[PDB]
Amino acid sequence: MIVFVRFNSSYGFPVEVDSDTSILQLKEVVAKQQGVPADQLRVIFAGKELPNHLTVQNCDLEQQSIVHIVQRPRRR
Repeated sequence: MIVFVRFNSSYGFPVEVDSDTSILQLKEVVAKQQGVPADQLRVIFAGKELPNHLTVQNCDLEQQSIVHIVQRPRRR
């Protein structure tokens, strides 16, 4: 699958994932891109904040889903 990952942007970049990809691994893509620690990131999908240990097969993510990755803490 491709999942789109939107961080501090109007658009999400395409990420090749599979059924075994965890939310944590997904955060680490952004962590490494943006130089933010993964424990300061959160994944929001279709009004659910998804925890680190969930995998793609164990949540509602599917082909071409878009997730919004946000920073916590961050100055509002």
